[PDB]
Amino acid sequence: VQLVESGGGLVQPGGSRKLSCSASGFAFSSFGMHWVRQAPEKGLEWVAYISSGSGTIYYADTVKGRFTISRDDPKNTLFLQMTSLRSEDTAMYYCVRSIYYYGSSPFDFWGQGTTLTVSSDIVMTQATSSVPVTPGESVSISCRSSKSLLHSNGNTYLYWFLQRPGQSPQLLIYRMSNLASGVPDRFSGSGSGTAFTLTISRLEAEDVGVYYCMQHLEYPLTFGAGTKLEL
Amino acid sequence: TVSAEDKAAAERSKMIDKNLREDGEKARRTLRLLLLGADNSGKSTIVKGIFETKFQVDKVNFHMFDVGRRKWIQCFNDVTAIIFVVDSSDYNRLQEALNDFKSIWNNRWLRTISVILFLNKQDLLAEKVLAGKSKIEDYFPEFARYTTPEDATPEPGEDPRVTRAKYFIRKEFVDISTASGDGRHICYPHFTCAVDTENARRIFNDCKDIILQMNLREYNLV
Amino acid sequence: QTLSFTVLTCIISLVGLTGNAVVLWLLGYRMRRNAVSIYILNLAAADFLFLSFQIIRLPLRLINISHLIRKILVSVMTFPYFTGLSMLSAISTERCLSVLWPIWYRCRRPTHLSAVVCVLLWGLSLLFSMLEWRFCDFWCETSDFIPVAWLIFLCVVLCVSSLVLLVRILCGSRKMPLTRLYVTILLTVLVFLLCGLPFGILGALIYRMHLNLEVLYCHVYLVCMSLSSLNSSANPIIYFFVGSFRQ
Amino acid sequence: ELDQLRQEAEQLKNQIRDARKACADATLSQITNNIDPVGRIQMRTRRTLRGHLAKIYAMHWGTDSRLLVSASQDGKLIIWDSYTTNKVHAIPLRSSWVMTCAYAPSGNYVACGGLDNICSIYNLKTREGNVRVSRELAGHTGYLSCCRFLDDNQIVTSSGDTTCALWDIETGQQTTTFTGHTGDVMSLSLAPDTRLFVSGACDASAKLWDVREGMCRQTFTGHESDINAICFFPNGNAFATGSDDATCRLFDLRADQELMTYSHDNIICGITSVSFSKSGRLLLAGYDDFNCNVWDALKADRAGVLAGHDNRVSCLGVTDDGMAVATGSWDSFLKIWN
Amino acid sequence: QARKLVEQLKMEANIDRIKVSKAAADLMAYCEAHAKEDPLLTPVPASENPF
Ligand SMILES: C[C@]12C[C@@H]3C[C@](C)(C1)C[C@@](C(=O)N[C@H](Cc1ccccc1)C(=O)O)(C3)C2
Repeated sequence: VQLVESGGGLVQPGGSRKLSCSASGFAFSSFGMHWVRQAPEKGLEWVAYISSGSGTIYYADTVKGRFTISRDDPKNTLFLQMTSLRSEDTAMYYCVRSIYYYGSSPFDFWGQGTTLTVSSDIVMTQATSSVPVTPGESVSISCRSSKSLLHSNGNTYLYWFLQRPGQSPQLLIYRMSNLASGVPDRFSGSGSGTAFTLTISRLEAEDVGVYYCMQHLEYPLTFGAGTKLEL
Repeated sequence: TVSAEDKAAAERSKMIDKNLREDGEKARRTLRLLLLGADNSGKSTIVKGIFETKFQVDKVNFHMFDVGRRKWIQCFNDVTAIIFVVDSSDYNRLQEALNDFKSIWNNRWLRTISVILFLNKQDLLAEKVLAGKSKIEDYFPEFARYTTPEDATPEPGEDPRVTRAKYFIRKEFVDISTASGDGRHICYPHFTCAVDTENARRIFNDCKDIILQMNLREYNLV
Repeated sequence: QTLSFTVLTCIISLVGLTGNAVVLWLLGYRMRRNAVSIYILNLAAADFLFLSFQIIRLPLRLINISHLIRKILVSVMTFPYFTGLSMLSAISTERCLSVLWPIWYRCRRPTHLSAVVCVLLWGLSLLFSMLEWRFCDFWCETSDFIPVAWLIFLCVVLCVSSLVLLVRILCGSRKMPLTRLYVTILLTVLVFLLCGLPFGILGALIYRMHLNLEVLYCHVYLVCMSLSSLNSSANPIIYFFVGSFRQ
Repeated sequence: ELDQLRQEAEQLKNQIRDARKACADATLSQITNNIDPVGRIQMRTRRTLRGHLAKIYAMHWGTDSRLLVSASQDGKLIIWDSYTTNKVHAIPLRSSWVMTCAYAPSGNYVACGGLDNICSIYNLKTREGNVRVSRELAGHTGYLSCCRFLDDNQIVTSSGDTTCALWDIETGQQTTTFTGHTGDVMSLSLAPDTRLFVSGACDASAKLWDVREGMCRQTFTGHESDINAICFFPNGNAFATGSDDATCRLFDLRADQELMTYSHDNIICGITSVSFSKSGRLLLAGYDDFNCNVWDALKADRAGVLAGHDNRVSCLGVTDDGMAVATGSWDSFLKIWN
Repeated sequence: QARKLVEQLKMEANIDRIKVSKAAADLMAYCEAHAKEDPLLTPVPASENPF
């Protein structure tokens, strides 16, 4: 599976731009799509969403009335149209796929990014910001929510992500307990309503990076701040 | 209420239901048929696990199935018509053909299905009658008392001794049809010669009468 | 002597409410719907409303009624009379097309065509019901003749459609079930023309026939209400109950 | 000589009947007389599953008691969520003449077959978000009637060849072949420990097979017409059968016996399905007279009726946690009862 | 040559069998031991019913 983004560069304030994402390797029409951006030194943030069949569209408050999302299923491409660009829109933009049914696992594949430089909500926090760790040890990370994420159907809607240096983030855990495909058995997440934790056992290299928590009860989708793990 | 993900799964279900409806509309304008006949009958040359065949006449699609029996015949409980093919040239195997027609006509799952009956190879029957070596009366004794009824439609260039032979065989099949049917389904006979090109038109005409009976039975005219 | 006529409507109109209640329920949820069962449903609804006004006539005859309002009752009671008298012209036309072109009617026909025509018949029903009993308080004295053109066109459609269907079962081949055909076709056309039209022609021609304008209320109007009630009460038996008892 | 071999059959067939009457001292009805009757079972429909456009032939429950699969004559397989009535997948088929379904215990595969003489396996959990065919198994010379997954790599099939088979899915070959029936085989069921299975055929006979060895151990004969359905008791020491002669019968493995009979004087139609409850006290049967009956397995008296269909019932099944029952019919609807 | 039919008869007749009374008792004890664990026999309250 592949996702390749185009567009992006140097734009003057007040201008307009258009971004493109081209898919190849999977059934593009059966999936939903998201746009997510990252400020040059800050964390992650959700922008917009398009549904399978184009019947539902959502926007964030900071962009609503300025941006527009559209898709072209026959040509396997995704778009994002700009208007009235200010200096708070200088970031790197990602293209994300997601599918929803019983037992599914949304937010599997993230593409690379394109850089663009322009010249109530559920808040949840990761208190720790850095942790010094050594190989072969055991580490824990914590995320805490504002309101309860446990629904009346028995689901806790919390996700975990890892971003290695110079790469794009990937999924580790979905719905607070499930281990994604391709992830080793040493990862395990637990917790209750409003209190969550992640556990790494027999820590090895290639596990150093930033870890993120996200919620999926309501729109907008909100992220944490991150937790470095250094040698 | 419903969660955000439980609401996206519901939107996925409607798109599945939508596609299931176009396929049901396309399938409503294709007529399905079943082909039966033991052997020596020329089933495969009537219209010019399962083998299938397709053809069109007057902008109507047909789909015909031959399987090559008291267990899988339940699957064909809703076809439009059954095509039955008989060889009427050799007299040693008609009684086996008549027993087969009786079990199909008197089946529990086929009490609403009409039968289009093809009596094949009428060019060989004429030769055997004219030559005179073999006699029909040997196998069916009651042939001596039979005589052609007063409604002799028979074609222009036939010997009267050939019309008698062919109108006797057809009565042996319609007598079973009218024996115990209660009037809920009928039988349509025809004579064919394995070189004739007008058989797809004859299936088209019979299927138009079958549908007419269903129509004026659904809307209580009978 | 008007008491007997009031009783005559009470007995007859009682069966119709009972008969038309089953059809409104049995066809509504219990059984499936064909291209003709829809028209039978909408015809049973128009027979519940028309006969509902019929009974409340006895209870409202006890005390009084303001004649500035009694006319408002009739002009609305003629709304369901037209729509039940126009679904019989749609049932007979649809049977004619089923026999003439059988393969088309089952394979190549829009599914929702039944519902689309039903609403269009509701819309034109009240349009022609607003011009009958001198409801011209909003070219009066000359537009009162246009609702008659509606009933004559409907009488033509039902007789032509039923006559044609009978031609092509006569010129057919071995129709043993022909006993049940003549009875149904004849019984459908006499009840429509002898028990369903007289009310809706008196409505549009009463101020031209002003010989007495007081005498005819006791006999002409009450017979027309009684007959028009006999058509709405015999319908579910003719169109639905014979089929259920058939098998 | 041929005659000498035939005589030994009479000597050995009569000797078995002698060994059956010796072990028959009391009856199940006599022992169970001093037990309270079950009561009056009243169940009601909770969900109706609609979307098929033709007759429904088979269904099977997932092992988590929430998901299930159904096959119909419109060339579609459908996977359902029972709690919400949502549709998860819709699989299109090459041949529309299907007769059976099977769901894998892990939940990664489903299987179907029919009058094309081939058993197909479908992959449900892959990348690129599509269900696709993973294997086609060929080798039967007649139609397939039943199939039940044994493991993620083994499957057992029965055919109108008068034969059953065992396959290795990765290779696509037959590992064992089971022979001995004289009529078409219509149903099979697996034991809880997954080391034995039973089958029923049109010759009015039932047989118990060994998976590892490939031999036939016991043969049971008491019916008078074709056998359509079969099912083990939860213990693993008994099973039940249903025939065209309008009866159900209970057989015991360790006694080679028929223990009890379930019949009534105003039932003249055949059986299409049988299924047990979780404790094995209720026996559920589907009929051609458009409804289902609930029997007391220990006393052979009826206890209830599930009557909501306007065509014949063709399939049936109970959940692995004993919480619900499902039915399918030729009227193209599925119903969950509780 | 029907030596295959007789060879199957011998391999099935000569087995170990027990009494019918002991078979009925074993099934009667299984249903009695598991009576309180199937909803279809003893109905469950509406708070524990997924349907
Ligand atoms: C237009 C009108 C003028 C007058 C002369 C006639 C011949 C034509 C009869 C008419 C009349 O009296 N109509 C009411 C209507 C009604 C009352 C209660 C419940 C249902 C319906 C009735 O029939 O008693 C009076 C109507």
